[PDB]
Amino acid sequence: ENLWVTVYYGVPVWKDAETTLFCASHNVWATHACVPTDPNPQEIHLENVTEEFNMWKNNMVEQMHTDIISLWDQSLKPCVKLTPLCVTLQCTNVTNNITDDMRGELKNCSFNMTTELRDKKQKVYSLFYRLDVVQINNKEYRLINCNTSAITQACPKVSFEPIPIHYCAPAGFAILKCKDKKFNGTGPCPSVSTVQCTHGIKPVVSTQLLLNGSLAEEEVMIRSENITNNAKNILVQFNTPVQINCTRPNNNTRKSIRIGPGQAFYATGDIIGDIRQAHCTVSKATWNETLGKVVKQLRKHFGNNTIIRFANSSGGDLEVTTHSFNCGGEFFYCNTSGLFNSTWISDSITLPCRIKQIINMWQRIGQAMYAPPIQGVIRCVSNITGLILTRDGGSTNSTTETFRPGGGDMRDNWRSELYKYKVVKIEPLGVAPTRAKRRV
Amino acid sequence: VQLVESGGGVVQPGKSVRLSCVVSDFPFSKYPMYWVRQAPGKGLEWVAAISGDAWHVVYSNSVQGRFLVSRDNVKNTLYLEMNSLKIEDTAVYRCARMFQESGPPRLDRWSGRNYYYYSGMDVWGQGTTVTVSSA
Amino acid sequence: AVGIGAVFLGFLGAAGSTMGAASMTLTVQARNLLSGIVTVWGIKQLQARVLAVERYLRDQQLLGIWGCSGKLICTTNVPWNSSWSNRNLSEIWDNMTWLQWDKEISNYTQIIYGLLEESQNQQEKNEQDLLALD
Amino acid sequence: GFLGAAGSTMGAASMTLTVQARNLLSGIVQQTVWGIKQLQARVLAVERYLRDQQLLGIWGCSGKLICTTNVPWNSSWSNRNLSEIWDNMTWLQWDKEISNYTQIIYGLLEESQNQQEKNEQDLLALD
Amino acid sequence: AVGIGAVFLGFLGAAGSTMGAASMTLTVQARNLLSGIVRAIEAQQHLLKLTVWGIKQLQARVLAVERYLRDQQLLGIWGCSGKLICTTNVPWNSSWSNRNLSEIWDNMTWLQWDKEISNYTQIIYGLLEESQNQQEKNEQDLLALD
Amino acid sequence: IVMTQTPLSLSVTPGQPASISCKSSESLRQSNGKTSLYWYRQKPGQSPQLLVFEVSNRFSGVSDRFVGSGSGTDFTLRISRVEAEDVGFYYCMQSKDFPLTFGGGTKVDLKR
Ligand SMILES: *[C@@H]1O[C@H](CO[C@@H]2O[C@@H](C)[C@@H](O)[C@@H](O)[C@@H]2O)[C@@H](O[C@@H]2O[C@H](CO)[C@@H](O[C@@H]3O[C@H](CO[C@H]4O[C@H](CO)[C@@H](O)[C@H](O)[C@@H]4O[C@@H]4O[C@H](CO)[C@@H](O)[C@H](O)[C@H]4NC(C)=O)[C@@H](O)[C@H](O[C@H]4O[C@H](CO)[C@@H](O[C@@H]5O[C@H](CO)[C@@H](O)[C@H](O)[C@H]5NC(C)=O)[C@H](O)[C@@H]4O[C@@H]4O[C@H](CO)[C@@H](O[C@@H]5O[C@H](CO)[C@H](O)[C@H](O)[C@H]5O)[C@H](O)[C@H]4NC(C)=O)[C@@H]3O)[C@H](O)[C@H]2NC(C)=O)[C@H](O)[C@H]1NC(C)=O
Ligand SMILES: *[C@@H]1O[C@H](CO[C@@H]2O[C@@H](C)[C@@H](O)[C@@H](O)[C@@H]2O)[C@@H](O[C@@H]2O[C@H](CO)[C@@H](O[C@@H]3O[C@H](CO[C@H]4O[C@H](CO[C@@H]5O[C@H](CO)[C@@H](O[C@@H]6O[C@H](CO)[C@H](O)[C@H](O)[C@H]6O)[C@H](O)[C@H]5NC(C)=O)[C@@H](O)[C@H](O)[C@@H]4O[C@@H]4O[C@H](CO)[C@@H](O[C@@H]5O[C@H](CO)[C@H](O)[C@H](O)[C@H]5O)[C@H](O)[C@H]4NC(C)=O)[C@@H](O)[C@H](O[C@H]4O[C@H](CO)[C@@H](O)[C@H](O)[C@@H]4O)[C@@H]3O)[C@H](O)[C@H]2NC(C)=O)[C@H](O)[C@H]1NC(C)=O
Ligand SMILES: *[C@@H]1O[C@H](CO)[C@@H](O[C@@H]2O[C@H](CO)[C@@H](O[C@@H]3O[C@H](CO[C@H]4O[C@H](CO)[C@@H](O)[C@H](O)[C@@H]4O)[C@@H](O)[C@H](O[C@H]4O[C@H](CO)[C@@H](O)[C@H](O)[C@@H]4O[C@H]4O[C@H](CO)[C@@H](O)[C@H](O)[C@@H]4O)[C@@H]3O)[C@H](O)[C@H]2NC(C)=O)[C@H](O)[C@H]1NC(C)=O
Ligand SMILES: *[C@@H]1O[C@H](CO)[C@@H](O[C@@H]2O[C@H](CO)[C@@H](O[C@@H]3O[C@H](CO)[C@@H](O)[C@H](O)[C@@H]3O)[C@H](O)[C@H]2NC(C)=O)[C@H](O)[C@H]1NC(C)=O
Ligand SMILES: *[C@@H]1O[C@H](CO)[C@@H](O[C@@H]2O[C@H](CO)[C@@H](O)[C@H](O)[C@H]2NC(C)=O)[C@H](O)[C@H]1NC(C)=O
Ligand SMILES: *[C@@H]1O[C@H](CO)[C@@H](O[C@@H]2O[C@H](CO)[C@@H](O)[C@H](O)[C@H]2NC(C)=O)[C@H](O)[C@H]1NC(C)=O
Ligand SMILES: *[C@@H]1O[C@H](CO)[C@@H](O[C@@H]2O[C@H](CO)[C@@H](O)[C@H](O)[C@H]2NC(C)=O)[C@H](O)[C@H]1NC(C)=O
Ligand SMILES: *[C@@H]1O[C@H](CO)[C@@H](O[C@@H]2O[C@H](CO)[C@@H](O)[C@H](O)[C@H]2NC(C)=O)[C@H](O)[C@H]1NC(C)=O
Ligand SMILES: *[C@@H]1O[C@H](CO)[C@@H](O[C@@H]2O[C@H](CO)[C@@H](O)[C@H](O)[C@H]2NC(C)=O)[C@H](O)[C@H]1NC(C)=O
Ligand SMILES: *[C@@H]1O[C@H](CO)[C@@H](O)[C@H](O)[C@H]1NC(C)=O
Ligand SMILES: *[C@@H]1O[C@H](CO)[C@@H](O)[C@H](O)[C@H]1NC(C)=O
Ligand SMILES: *[C@@H]1O[C@H](CO)[C@@H](O)[C@H](O)[C@H]1NC(C)=O
Ligand SMILES: *[C@@H]1O[C@H](CO)[C@@H](O)[C@H](O)[C@H]1NC(C)=O
Ligand SMILES: *[C@@H]1O[C@H](CO)[C@@H](O)[C@H](O)[C@H]1NC(C)=O
Ligand SMILES: *[C@@H]1O[C@H](CO)[C@@H](O)[C@H](O)[C@H]1NC(C)=O
Ligand SMILES: *[C@@H]1O[C@H](CO)[C@@H](O)[C@H](O)[C@H]1NC(C)=O
Ligand SMILES: *[C@@H]1O[C@H](CO)[C@@H](O)[C@H](O)[C@H]1NC(C)=O
Ligand SMILES: *[C@@H]1O[C@H](CO)[C@@H](O)[C@H](O)[C@H]1NC(C)=O
Ligand SMILES: *[C@@H]1O[C@H](CO)[C@@H](O)[C@H](O)[C@H]1NC(C)=O
Repeated sequence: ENLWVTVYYGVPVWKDAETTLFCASHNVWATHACVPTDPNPQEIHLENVTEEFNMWKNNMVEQMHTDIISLWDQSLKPCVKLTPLCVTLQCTNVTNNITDDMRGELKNCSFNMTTELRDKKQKVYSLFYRLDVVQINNKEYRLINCNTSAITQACPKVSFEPIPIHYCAPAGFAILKCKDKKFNGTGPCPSVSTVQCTHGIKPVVSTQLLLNGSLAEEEVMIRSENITNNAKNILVQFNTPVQINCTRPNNNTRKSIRIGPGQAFYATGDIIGDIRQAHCTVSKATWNETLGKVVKQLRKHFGNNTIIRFANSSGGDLEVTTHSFNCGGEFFYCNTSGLFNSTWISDSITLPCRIKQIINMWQRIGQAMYAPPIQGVIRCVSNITGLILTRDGGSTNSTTETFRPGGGDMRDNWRSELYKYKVVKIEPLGVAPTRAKRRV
Repeated sequence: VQLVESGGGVVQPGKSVRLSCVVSDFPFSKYPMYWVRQAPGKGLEWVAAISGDAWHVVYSNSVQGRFLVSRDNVKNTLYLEMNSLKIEDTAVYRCARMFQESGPPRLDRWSGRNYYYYSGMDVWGQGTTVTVSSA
Repeated sequence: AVGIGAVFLGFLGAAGSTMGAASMTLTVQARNLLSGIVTVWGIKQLQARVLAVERYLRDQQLLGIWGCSGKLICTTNVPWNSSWSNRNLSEIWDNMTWLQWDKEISNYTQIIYGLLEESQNQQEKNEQDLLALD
Repeated sequence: GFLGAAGSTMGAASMTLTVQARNLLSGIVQQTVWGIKQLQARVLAVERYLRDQQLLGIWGCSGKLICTTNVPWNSSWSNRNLSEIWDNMTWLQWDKEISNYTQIIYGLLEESQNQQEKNEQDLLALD
Repeated sequence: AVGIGAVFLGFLGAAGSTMGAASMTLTVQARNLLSGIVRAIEAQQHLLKLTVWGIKQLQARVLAVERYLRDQQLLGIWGCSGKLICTTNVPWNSSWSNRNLSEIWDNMTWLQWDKEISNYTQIIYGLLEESQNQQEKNEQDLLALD
Repeated sequence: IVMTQTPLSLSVTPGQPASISCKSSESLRQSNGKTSLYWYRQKPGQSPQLLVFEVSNRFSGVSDRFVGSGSGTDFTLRISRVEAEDVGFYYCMQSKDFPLTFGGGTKVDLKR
């Protein structure tokens, strides 16, 4: 058994680690200049590979979250601080040629404010939403954030239209990808291929549905962490997308008022004609067929003859109640109690929406942004790919399953696209015995 | 420059022919060639295209399973074959040339995979037409 | 407006093959260790490039201290100790991939490194200067 | 000299490249806003030198500066006769005559390096 | 419940020893030019992007890499790359000392020898570079007659 | 990948500028750094002749009335000094991906 050892080099050995990403390819989503490249990263398919994956463990989601918060902070630096706004507001109601359902929203208020001269004042009046002003004690009301953190403005030269982003890996490392189209979030995958960069990812923000997202390969699938638990959000991924119109029928104006040395402010002008109500409109029967396919997959894991039902929202905060989205560079909050009203045993739909101006953040009370009122008429068409579901408990003899909306944090939204990828550290070195021997 | 499109005729369905296309006045080993198609009273249609060094070939969405094209660099002569014909395949068949001079292939050092590069055309010849008929 | 003309092996294509056969594609990995370039973003670019430099220099130093530097695979004079595995020479080379062998021996690494360093120093260099004089 | 063999024929500047080689065996020897640039400059220098040393070290040519190998030269890349090259052409002209086939030449050298030199060496080691 | 056991040479294990015997721990001594912390540093490697402090860590790492490159490159200029030791062809100048070898190799240590010979430095570097140049390529060009 | 002509056809008169569009269905920014839109015209009973390549770059040996325009969203054309020799069919052509596609048809004539 005269045996000696070889020392090989460049053997294909995997490990696991956490590392730093790598971007690829006036707006402040990406850059004007991220990395120029040969933008066709060729997929490389393997042989005889079975690899364990995992979900709800992704470092990449956390890196994406930190990077997007960092870029969003990078945006709001050079703009204008809005400190002289916390004043008293003498107000009056809006009357002229108004639809009676829109009574209460708009308010005509006026106040005093300084100009670029530090020695005089002026008289400034504009138009505000109901959901942004709060009563102090005619209608002497104060601004909704003046009890708390200060208020800023966004610079008007920057749009909010998202652009796809390709992540890539640094050298010495690699990314893998599951070719099995029937992969629930955890467990092994039997068909693995590698890429040097990923597909395009649109960082799109919404609460309850999913917009402009990816499809599924085959059918409707259902993703959650612990389905035996009732304290887990459930991911929905459709097979066929559904169109949606959402638009602002009103027709907008905007003034521009100097407030300080090198500082100006954007106030709202007047509106031609009527005062209407923004809303959304979808199909009807495709919704019914979609929920039929959903409950077909739902009976595969719960009691099939257990009653499958939908509830409304269970209340709580205004944020997770409505449906946030960003059509036209503006933020719409939609009263969506209509779509979740059905029971199940074993063409146009109207949904009114509301708009805010002072916009919190992901989950921070340290900032406040005031978007300028966009002049004109805004229309938006988008797709719908996914949904977010919750579930109660109390297993009282397996009856009456009722579901509700959800969708708190955006990390679930960024696992919705990133449910496949995994990062691998490469070990080139390695040894093995042999029958040879070094010679003098 | 000299470029002819020979080969008119008329046939019933179920035949097999051979087509020719004579070139001159360019260094033939460098260029790619196409095959376009013009229906009577209609617009244009792309069919097939051979590589520069005569090793790569693509077809249209229709005849994948019918045709065959080959290049003779020695005689500077194109040979096309169209088999198992249909009467509704009657159109104008032309033998035209890409404008831009392509070059050598590229070999990436990432899983090899030699790549080629194409672009559109500049020169069309006169043309020819074979009407696949019945009687 | 492209075509595909594949000739050579894939990057890590041979990973699902057997060790004695997949030993012949070792070039491609070291061919593809230090490329990919072929505000905050440039910061993490330089971060990544520095990390790649550090790992490559670490492994070349580990090559250089041994007497198996510069070239590819080589030999030594350390006889095998059977306290680590006890196969009969066919089950490894014909019946085992690389991830399997890596999970088999991932506790004995540092001892093998140290003993190769020991035999590389001892009786090789002082012995050389013994041979460099009558 | 530092790049002294510029306006010469390849066959003409074929003997005194060793003095060039010793003179090109230097660069780090004989030693805020701007410091960021200095850091990036050092990074670029390190990356280029390591690129060159890697590409030397993969082949069998990583000792001396000229060497031989086991690849027959294919006539598809060029077609010029030998004296025509060595007595009637500079380096830049040869560069523009070869700068499309370079990667294939690299890959052929790599495969010639791996095959029939190490596993063949491994079979030669067994007595 | 942690118990310790068998031993090895170790880091700096022969700095107070006889040079002829201490000449054999060069491996473990020379391993740690690029390490010494061979441990979850990667998280602070990641998130220190918006400060001067990770910039200074970057300074430190790049400087250490350059020092290793300076040493290995200067050895690479001589024809002794990829080795631990090498003999050469410069005859020793006996002006520099006339001690017998039996005192240096038996009753002298390294820092003593450092404090002894610390002025003859660049002369030795130049002579080694000369013999690695003169007839190491010139007569090697004359040895290239095949 | 599909592509449409915009508008269909038009009868024109001399002493007038011209502009003919061709709406894309994608954006074809090549990795070489441009977009693959070519124009070429034919005449009845005759062969086509190349109009303009490189989006905005007149072909060799062509009068100065012919240039190109547009980016990956949609494209146009630019012809001044309408002359009776400038009649026939004008086609826009994709040369990015297989299979290729073509412009439909632009009937161009005088006015009676
Ligand atoms: C290598 O590779 C490369 C590439 O690759 C690269 O790199 C690598 C690395 C990788 O990466 C890849 O990827 C890349 O890509 C190559 O390159 C190549 O080259 C070539 C050359 O050979 C070329 O080709 C050319 O092309 C042209 C066009 O294009 C150009 O232009 C444009 C504008 O200007 C631009 O854009 C472009 O770019 C180009 O440019 C250029 O580019 C380049 C590149 O980079 C650079 O470098 C430069 O610099 C530039 N320049 C400038 C100035 O800009 C075309 O056009 C051409 O064609 C033409 O020409 C030819 C020559 O001359 C001709 O032929 C002729 O013909 C005649 C007849 O008779 C005869 O006589 C003679 O003999 C001949 N010759 C010969 C030689 O053959 C042809 O034909 C043409 O001509 C023309 O034709 C026409 C027809 O039509 C005509 O027209 C006419 O006219 C008349 C009067 O006028 C009437 O009007 C009629 O109607 C019409 O039609 C005309 O006339 C003519 N002309 C005259 C003058 O006459 C050429 O071909 C290409 O391009 C390239 N590529 C690319 C991609 O680009 C290379 O090669 C390789 N290799 C090495 C070694 O290096
Ligand atoms: C030096 O150098 C040179 C050069 O190189 C080059 O360059 C460089 C720069 C680079 O780039 C590289 O890469 C290159 O290569 C060299 O040369 C070379 O060599 C080699 C060898 O040596 C070669 O290889 C070869 O290959 C071949 C190919 O083949 C193809 O084809 C075939 C068929 O054939 C055909 O047939 C037909 C019937 O007859 C015909 O037709 C006809 O024709 C006539 C005349 O022409 C007349 O016209 C009549 O009329 C008609 O009908 C034709 O023509 C022909 N063609 C030809 C071309 O020939 C087949 O079978 C095969 O398979 C192939 O195929 C192909 O494939 C490809 C690939 O796959 C394909 O592609 C495709 O595509 C699609 C679309 O996209 C997709 O992509 C897919 O995926 C793909 O796949 C195509 O399509 C096809 N085509 C056809 C047509 O088919 C082969 O074959 C061969 O093999 C052979 O032999 C063997 C022996 O063992 C046997 O086994 C087999 O079986 C066979 O037989 C070989 O492999 C190459 O090629 C060359 N190149 C060139 C360019 O050419 C040299 O070598 C150097 N030197 C040294 C010393 O080395
Ligand atoms: C899911 O994904 C879909 C697909 O992208 C996405 O839909 C797209 O949404 C965007 C956002 O609204 C739409 O883009 C806008 O389109 C309007 C309409 O103009 C187009 O159509 C007219 C038709 O007559 C054409 O004439 C015109 O040229 C356009 O092609 C534009 O008006 C918008 O442009 C304004 O915003 C830009 C960004 O700031 C400005 O750069 C631009 O100049 C315009 O702003 C100007 O407004 C004032 C008027 O000129 C001026 O005074 C200002 O100073 C300022 O300059 C914008 O391009 C796009 O059409 C949608 N696409 C489809 C297919 O529906 C969804 O939005 C997405 N989902 C979510 C939630 O985002
Ligand atoms: C818009 O949001 C409301 C908020 O819950 C949805 O519920 C509707 O709320 C109104 C109150 O403005 C209800 O009208 C009356 O409410 C009182 C107290 O809530 C009660 O006595 C009765 O419910 C009475 O009808 C209305 O009924 C209620 N409707 C439902 C279905 O809950 C409303 O549905 C949302 N609309 C849309 C289109 O999303
Ligand atoms: C804006 O400035 C005016 C100017 O002083 C202030 O309103 C005055 O209030 C005092 C005290 O009640 C009265 O005596 C004056 O007659 C008011 N003048 C006017 C023009 O209203 C106050 O600081 C601000 N008023 C409002 C409505 O914002
Ligand atoms: C700052 O003031 C606002 C009111 O302007 C406070 O909002 C209160 O919100 C609760 C709901 O949680 C209501 O029940 C109260 O009626 C609101 N207050 C008033 C005066 O209407 C807000 O909580 C205050 N925050 C802090 C930190 O003081
Ligand atoms: C309502 O919308 C129309 C068009 O969408 C606006 O009409 C513009 O009006 C200005 C001045 O009144 C003109 O200079 C433009 O040429 C008009 N554009 C068009 C397309 O007709 C109108 O101003 C809008 N009204 C409000 C209050 O926003
Ligand atoms: C979701 O729907 C339910 C039921 O339609 C709404 O519940 C209302 O709750 C209040 C207070 O508990 C009752 O006074 C109302 O009578 C209920 N409505 C009805 C029609 O009975 C709930 O408000 C809806 N939530 C949202 C956000 O739309
Ligand atoms: C050893 O080094 C000494 C000092 O560098 C050399 O002494 C010099 O010798 C030359 C002639 O050999 C004289 O011209 C110099 O004046 C001497 N230097 C001094 C400071 O006086 C000595 O030659 C060297 N020995 C060998 C063998 O190289
Ligand atoms: C997907 O869900 C099923 C049912 O809950 C369960 O097996 C597991 O969570 C996932 N599947 C696999 C194979 O791991
Ligand atoms: C999570 O899953 C386990 C195993 O199915 C189950 O016992 C437990 O009740 C679940 N729910 C939790 C921990 O809330
Ligand atoms: C949305 O509105 C536009 C304009 O009326 C229309 O073309 C489109 O079909 C609408 N979509 C739906 C789903 O109603
Ligand atoms: C429910 O019923 C369907 C058919 O009625 C059957 O295929 C399925 O196995 C049943 N599932 C359960 C959980 O009872
Ligand atoms: C909600 O459902 C109830 C019964 O299921 C029905 O009476 C009511 O009209 C529904 N409301 C909407 C908005 O669909
Ligand atoms: C290895 O040797 C043992 C005894 O020496 C024998 O029993 C066994 O079958 C052998 N296995 C192989 C794979 O040769
Ligand atoms: C060799 O070169 C001469 C000129 O130096 C040329 O005439 C001859 O054709 C060449 N022959 C070959 C075989 O390349
Ligand atoms: C000095 O070190 C040597 C070996 O390192 C040892 O033998 C000797 O005892 C030490 N000296 C003293 C005084 O301990
Ligand atoms: C070296 O040893 C010889 C032999 O005994 C002696 O003559 C000489 O003086 C010694 N020199 C020194 C420096 O010890
Ligand atoms: C060193 O040790 C040797 C032998 O013990 C002795 O002869 C010599 O004098 C010592 N050196 C000194 C400086 O004492």
